[PDB]
Amino acid sequence: YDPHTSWPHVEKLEPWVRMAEFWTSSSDTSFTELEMSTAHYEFRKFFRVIICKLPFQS
Amino acid sequence: VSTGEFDHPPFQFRQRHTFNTTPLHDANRFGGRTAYLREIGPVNIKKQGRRFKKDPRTVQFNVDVWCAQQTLRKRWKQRDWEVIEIPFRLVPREQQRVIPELYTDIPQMTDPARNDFSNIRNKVYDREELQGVLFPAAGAMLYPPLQRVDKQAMTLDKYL
Amino acid sequence: LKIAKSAFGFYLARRGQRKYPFLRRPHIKNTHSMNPSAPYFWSFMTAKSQMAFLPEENYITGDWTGKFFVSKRQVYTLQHATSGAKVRVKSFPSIFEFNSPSRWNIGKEMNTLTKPRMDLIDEQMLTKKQRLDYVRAGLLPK
Amino acid sequence: EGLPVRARRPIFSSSAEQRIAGGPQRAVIIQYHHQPFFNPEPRLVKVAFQCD
Amino acid sequence: GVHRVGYTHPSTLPVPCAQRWDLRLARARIFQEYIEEKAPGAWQLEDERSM
Amino acid sequence: WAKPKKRPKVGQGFHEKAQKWREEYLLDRHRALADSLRAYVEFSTSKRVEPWDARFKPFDRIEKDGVYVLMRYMMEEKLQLCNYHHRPVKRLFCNIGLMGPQITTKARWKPYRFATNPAGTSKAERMYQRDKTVYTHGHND
Amino acid sequence: MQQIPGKVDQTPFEEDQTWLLHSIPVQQLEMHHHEKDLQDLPFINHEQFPRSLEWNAP
Amino acid sequence: GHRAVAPASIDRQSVCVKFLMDELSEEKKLPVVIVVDGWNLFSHETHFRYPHPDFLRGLASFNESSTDIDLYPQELPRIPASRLSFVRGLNKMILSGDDPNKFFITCTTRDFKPFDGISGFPNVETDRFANSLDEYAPYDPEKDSHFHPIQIGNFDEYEYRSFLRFLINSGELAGLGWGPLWHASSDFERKLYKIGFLSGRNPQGVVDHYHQELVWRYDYQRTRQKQYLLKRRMEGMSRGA
Amino acid sequence: LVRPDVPEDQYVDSWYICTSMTHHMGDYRPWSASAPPNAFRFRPFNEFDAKGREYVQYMREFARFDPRKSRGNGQKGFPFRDAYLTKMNEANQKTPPPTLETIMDRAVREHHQHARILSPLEVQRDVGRLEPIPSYAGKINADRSVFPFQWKTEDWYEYEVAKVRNRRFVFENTE
Amino acid sequence: QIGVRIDEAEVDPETGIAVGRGCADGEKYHFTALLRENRDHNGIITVMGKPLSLVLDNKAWLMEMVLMPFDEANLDYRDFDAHIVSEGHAMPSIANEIAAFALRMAVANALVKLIPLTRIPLKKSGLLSVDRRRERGQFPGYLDGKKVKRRFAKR
Amino acid sequence: LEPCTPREWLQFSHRNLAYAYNGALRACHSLPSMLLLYKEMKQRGVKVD
Amino acid sequence: RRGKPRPRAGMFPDKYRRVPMLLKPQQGGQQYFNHFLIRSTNDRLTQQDVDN
Amino acid sequence: NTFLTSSVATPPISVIRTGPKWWADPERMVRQKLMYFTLGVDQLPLRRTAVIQRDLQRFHMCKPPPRVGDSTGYKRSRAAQLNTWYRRIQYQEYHMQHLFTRHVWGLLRVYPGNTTKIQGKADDGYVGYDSVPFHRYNRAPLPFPARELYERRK
Amino acid sequence: ENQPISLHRNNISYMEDVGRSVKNPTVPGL
Amino acid sequence: DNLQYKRYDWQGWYQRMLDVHNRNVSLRCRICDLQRLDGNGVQFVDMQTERRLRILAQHRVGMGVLKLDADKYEDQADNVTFGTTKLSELLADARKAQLGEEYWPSVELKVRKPSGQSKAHYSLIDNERIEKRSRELYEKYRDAKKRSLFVTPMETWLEVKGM
Amino acid sequence: RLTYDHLDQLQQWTMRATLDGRTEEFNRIRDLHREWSQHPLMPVLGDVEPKFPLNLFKQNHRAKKRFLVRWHKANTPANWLWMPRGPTVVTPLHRTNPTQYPENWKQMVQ
Amino acid sequence: GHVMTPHTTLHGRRIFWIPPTWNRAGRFLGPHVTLYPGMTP
RNA sequence: AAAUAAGAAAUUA
Ligand SMILES: Nc1nc2c(ncn2[C@@H]2O[C@H](COP(=O)(O)OP(=O)(O)OP(=O)(O)O)[C@@H](O)[C@H]2O)c(=O)[nH]1
Repeated sequence: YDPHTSWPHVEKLEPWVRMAEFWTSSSDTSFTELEMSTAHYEFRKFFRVIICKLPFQS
Repeated sequence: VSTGEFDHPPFQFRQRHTFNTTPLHDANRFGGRTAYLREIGPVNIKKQGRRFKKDPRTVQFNVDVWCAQQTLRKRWKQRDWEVIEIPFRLVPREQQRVIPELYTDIPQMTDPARNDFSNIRNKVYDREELQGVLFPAAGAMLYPPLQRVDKQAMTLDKYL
Repeated sequence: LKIAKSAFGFYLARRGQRKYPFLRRPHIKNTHSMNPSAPYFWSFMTAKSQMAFLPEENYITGDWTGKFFVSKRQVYTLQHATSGAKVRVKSFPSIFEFNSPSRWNIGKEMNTLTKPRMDLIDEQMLTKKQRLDYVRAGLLPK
Repeated sequence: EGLPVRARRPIFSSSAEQRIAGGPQRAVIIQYHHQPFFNPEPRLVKVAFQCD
Repeated sequence: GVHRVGYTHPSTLPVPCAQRWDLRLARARIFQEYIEEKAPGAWQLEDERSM
Repeated sequence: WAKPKKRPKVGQGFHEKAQKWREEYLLDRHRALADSLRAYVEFSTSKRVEPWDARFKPFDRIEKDGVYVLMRYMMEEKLQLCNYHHRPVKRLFCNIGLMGPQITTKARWKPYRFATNPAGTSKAERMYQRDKTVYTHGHND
Repeated sequence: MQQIPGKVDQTPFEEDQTWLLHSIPVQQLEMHHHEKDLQDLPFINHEQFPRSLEWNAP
Repeated sequence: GHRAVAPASIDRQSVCVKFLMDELSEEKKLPVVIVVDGWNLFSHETHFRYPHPDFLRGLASFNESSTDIDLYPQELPRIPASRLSFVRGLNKMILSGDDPNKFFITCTTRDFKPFDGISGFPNVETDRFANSLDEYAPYDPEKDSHFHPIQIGNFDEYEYRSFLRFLINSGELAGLGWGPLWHASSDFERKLYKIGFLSGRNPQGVVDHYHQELVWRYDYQRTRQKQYLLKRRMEGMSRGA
Repeated sequence: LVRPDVPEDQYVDSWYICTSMTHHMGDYRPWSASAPPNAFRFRPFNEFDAKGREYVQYMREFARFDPRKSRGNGQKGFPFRDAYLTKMNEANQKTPPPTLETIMDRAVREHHQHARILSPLEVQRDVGRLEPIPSYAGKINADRSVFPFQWKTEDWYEYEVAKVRNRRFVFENTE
Repeated sequence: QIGVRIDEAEVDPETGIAVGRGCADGEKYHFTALLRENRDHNGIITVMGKPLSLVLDNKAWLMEMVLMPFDEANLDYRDFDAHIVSEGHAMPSIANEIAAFALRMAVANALVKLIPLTRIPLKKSGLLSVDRRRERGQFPGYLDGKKVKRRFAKR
Repeated sequence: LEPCTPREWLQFSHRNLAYAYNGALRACHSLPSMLLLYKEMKQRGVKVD
Repeated sequence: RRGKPRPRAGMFPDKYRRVPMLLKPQQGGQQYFNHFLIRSTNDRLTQQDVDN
Repeated sequence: NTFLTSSVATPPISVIRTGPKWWADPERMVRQKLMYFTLGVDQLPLRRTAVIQRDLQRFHMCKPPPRVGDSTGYKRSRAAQLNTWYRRIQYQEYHMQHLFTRHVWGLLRVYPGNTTKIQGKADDGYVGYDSVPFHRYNRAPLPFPARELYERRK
Repeated sequence: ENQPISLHRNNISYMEDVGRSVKNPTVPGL
Repeated sequence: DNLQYKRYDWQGWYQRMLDVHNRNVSLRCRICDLQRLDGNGVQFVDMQTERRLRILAQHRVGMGVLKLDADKYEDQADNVTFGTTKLSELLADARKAQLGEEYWPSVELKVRKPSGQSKAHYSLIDNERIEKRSRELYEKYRDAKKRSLFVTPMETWLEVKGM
Repeated sequence: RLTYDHLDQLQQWTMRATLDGRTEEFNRIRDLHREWSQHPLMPVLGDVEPKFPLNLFKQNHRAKKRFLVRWHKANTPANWLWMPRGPTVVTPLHRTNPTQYPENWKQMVQ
Repeated sequence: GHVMTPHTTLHGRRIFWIPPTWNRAGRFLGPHVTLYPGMTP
């Protein structure tokens, strides 16, 4: 993680997190009952960054 | 660090004028602007209303424009000055440098070496010190020179 | 849906009285489109600028055989009155005709000249139950 | 502390933005902080040059 | 205040200097920029919430 | 989820009824429109009650002093030209400048519907005695 | 703010009344943003790729 | 000047102020002390603005005069305080030499509404500043007045103590303070120390926090004292037994 | 405990199962293996807690800060917010003298009554021990220019915004 | 029986500063106090660059909460300079009792890092103790978005 | 006991170890048996009272 | 809730269940403890002089 | 007074039951005190109230002391008696506040909210500009413009 | 343990020396 | 893409879509490295040239680094062409500050309004004329006040055009 | 709603009144206060405010509030017998009449 | 609470046997989870 | 409709 201790080094990068909100009910009759059933699930994506700085181009 | 209200109250059961509670679009909120948002009366839902006036996102946007006006207004009442565009030669030693545009670099100190650290941005100059520069045509000085206080003079506060 | 007034009666659910985000309700039913205002006459349910051109629908765009009704966002023009030609619009049950031409119509869209929800009700499109419910609300006499 | 070292002797000019380096000279380490919070970037070494 | 915006051409000054508006026209040529003529001077409002 | 019952057929001769009813609803609407335009303009043209609430200051002050002096000698003509409609009245007061910041801040004005009463209005009941046959949005007398 | 020279203009108003009694309108219909319109509403927040919200263009 | 029925008072007062100041400036032997609180309001503009010129020209219709006065509000340049006839009188005495008869002992007021870079709308129920001025523009007594500036700070502790002692004790002696309930509030020293912390020793702050002391939640002194006095009384009653 | 007491990086919140699992099947490393050898309260470094480490670092960065070095760096080029803004403030620059009552009180106790007033750090507060007085005890002096951080709102706004806008102005490749 | 944990002092050797943190509502209020000794006896408390008076709006029942840790520890508040930093959700006004609770906590934790033994009074008076409470998460089932279930009718 | 888990570290101190060792000291009735304990507590750095 | 009676107050989990025991009530005033201790001690000696 | 409209009156006990939230909110109580102090009158009932309520707040998270069962019911009745005492101590205050506020408004040429008494000035409730054209409780017709309680000069 | 401030709700905040009120001073009503 | 959109009929359009999502080419240079002797011995960018460069490219400079993000064309190649062009066109215009002072951008000073001290003289402007006149106005007033109860300034020195 | 605005207007009124030597409204205010601020008497055991009977209506019903209101409506402060107002009342904490207040001080002199 | 601990039956710190699965449990998060975390050093 | 960062306290199977 520290650039003094290694080449290339690694930086963290904040994860992509999308939260899905939705009705779990299938009800034609009441809006209330639909709202009372609401789920939260997330999509996630995680990231690491690798940095290499070189003194020339190869 | 203002104590004022920046958020429109959320729609709920009808609020009424009570100890501890006032109507939502009451004339006392947002300096009486709430006039713009008000549907008066026992509104008959089916037939009448103006939809935008009950909508949270729309209403809040309007309120936010009003707050912005308030701040802008007070920032301009706060100015005593105009920006004059003066050629590089004639300007005081502190501005003879390069002065990065706003939000471009680090907020910048006027003269660290002379012990003045303050935003060059917000430094204001006296119309009287720039007289020779700003009104060269006039001959005789239009504004009479500032009179300054001797801080070495024995005066009432020095106990003499 | 309870009653199928169209095909969609079969496909759609009502979901009780359900809330939609502001100014998006799936079906555009403009009950208000004829809603009288003297002072707002030229700004209400009409073009936001008077320098806008009339819509697509006031013009014959291509080689046509003919049309049955013109669209309801078509705007009533002096020629609509003067020319004495059929001007139809699709309303319910079937079609509304502008038969009796007036200059007072001019410059407004036919949306605004056609009352969507009539004070008139057919007793024969109503179930005996529905007729009961229309008597409760004090609409139908009985 | 105590480690012998050759350090490029810093030369001080007001005319220089940044810094001026000069040939490596023999020197000893007086203190070197490992901990990042005592030694922020770019890292430093306190050093006593042997010459003077 | 309601005023006429004004511009002093550098040939007329008792020292020539490059006027900020002139520079603005330069910047508009370089990155081709629509200059909104009807933009009201009174309406500068930053967005408080995000700024 | 029950299978939707079929809708009964439309009606016989209801197409004629709907045509006629919409037809003369529109013909009626022409006169309703004509009349409400007449009303709207008659209102814009005619005088109104004074827009300011006299219960607060600087308005409570005796009619021979303060703001009323400022009105009688400097603003009178203009205040009468705009027929004491509350919008131009409040704007004129802003532009007279001799009150200056107070108009919105210290001064109180009557509420919208009261300020809209015809000059001469004595009893509050008047708000409710205006014509309901006319579509002006309370901008009619 | 730079303005076009020779154009009659106004300065931001200092007095509250000047703001309040001017002809500035309120937002009434649904509200639009030239970039953000492509991600429909705040609740439908359309995302082409799951990049970290903190991703930094090189 | 002032004894007349209105409107006459209005023109009479103008004449009278002009001549009063003209009389004051003409007296060279009798000491005259002029005390003005909030001079800094006299040295810049009043909050009045010059009437829009169309109030001066007379009109037929609003329809076409080429006039906007009814359509839009606008700001016209503020009237500077130096153009007030009264302030004119005073400035005339300050600026003219050959008046060493007169002494201005004068003051500044910082009473302005607070503004920190955003302002919401003030809640009208809770607003300490409703009667404050709208100013928000800086004032420097050196550049902005012809007077010799003297600076004043907050109380040092010697002032502060004397003042607080007064507010509390002479308040209580006048029947305006805790009275029979005195054992509910803490002792003087504790109040002094705490009100010091809260006020920063600013006098207005001291007055203010002295009142607010009624509501302190987190003060425990009288509680623990009461507790100890109790314990001591019960040990005494066990020793008597 | 529901699951072994171990640094949580070893656990993953399971998909489809309400439970956590170990991202290396069943192997476990104890807390001791996260930190350096004999690390006080297993810690990257023993001197301070996480926040202590942060603000110690900020203060050190700022002591060696020079504005000329900031060019070509992004937000790394910005000086520590609070300290810098405090310096930029002029009203801070004048630091009050030690008020008359204070200087008198201390004087009386150390000349008249033969006992100096101890600064709160030199006071011995353990009833059972006598500890060496910390080397910073009466030494560090008081300049409002230095601390506590106090600053103008305009400058703070400008600073914050600048620091956001400049994230990407970085010259990576430098000599 | 171990009474209360007495630690050593964690202080920046150069600046003589110690760092505590307060919380309330798990999200809303995170504060960090930098606390340092003032030898001139004019101490001051400052929050996000503004004097404590202004920040808490001169309300006494809020500011005395920030005084308390200096009391409990039997210390003179004037011997200390403090600056508090807001790390949580920013708001134009933090004057309210919850925010003040978090403040008091930050200050107390700093004080403990600075004067180790002072920890024992503080811990007993429950200053260092953290209450875990939160507004209920938002949730569309409820009318107000938090606590209120929708209307019910018998069939 | 030497702390193992962060939870265990929050219970731990040299200055409190003093207390425990003092107890263990008051327990020994003879000086010789005390000397050993003392040597320990001296060696593992324990704040002494 | 719905067409049914509200539960008695004791049927809900504790209202303050999330507040630590050291907070309810706060034991503040610690500053004074030592003071009163000394005081009382002192008083005891006073009460001997009366007797003896 | 800015808040002019007709209002809904709440029984004193429910107003007091708001405790710290309104009735005892420090902010509010302080400006009551200010009103009294400025009129040169001790605020004893306010101080009683503040005492009671201060302490209410301090112990508000604790469980009540353990109850032993008694045929007497002396404990239950003593707790009750104490409680209604405190209730009455606060009724008195609530009354004082409404009283003095109305009186002071009478001195300041302030117009109260709709349907409100000001002892010397408006005996029956004062009204002007209500949503309803008659005086609500008299059932008498309201004049235009709003009725004035005070002579004109300011 | 040592000398707790009252650990319980509903304690006696305020005491004074006062007379007794009349029996049933409240009118039964409406 | 190495995963899913790697290998079939959609690999093409997904690839292209990424490439177009990535068209941006960032072009940077430090203003430091622009200050160097030109082939003609004149410094390529001096102080005035730099001030002009900064004012011309506004938010496109930060931390003394000029940064152009070229997004215009779907392909990165074309964006380096475009970006490079804008750079030299902007340098070409900034370099005008070497043609003479007329092109040195102005400095914007915040110049205060006149001070309290100056404003004090506003009440002495035309002092003689105004006193001499106010005596005549006093006569006009004394006379007018025999007829009417209240004398307005509009009967004395103020002009209001009737028609 | 009593506002800081009103408090400032109050201050100025009070001042202007002090300087015109108007002692009368101060005296009316002093009187009012003396009457209604007396300490309320500790209630006898067995005396409590009535609650609303359970098993009458369901807990969500209006009747509950309707009772409370109608009770407090019937006990007006003129019906509060637990606070001792009257001419009969001895008032140790307060001054009795105008003659005992400081603006009378000249008659208090010997 | 005690009005719901039919429905809280999974929610403490619970040793499991079979851990619950998403077919059988709609909203449960798992036994290790802390919704109302305190700040600990 | 509610004892969940709010502030409510005494009539189990
Ligand atoms: N007796 C006495 N009271 C003082 C003194 N200074 C301040 N006070 C009290 O503290 C308050 C301080 O308020 P002001 O003196 O009006 O404050 P100021 O300096 O005029 O400040 P601004 O008007 O707001 O610029 C006063 O109202 C007094 O009641 C003093 O020197 N003697």
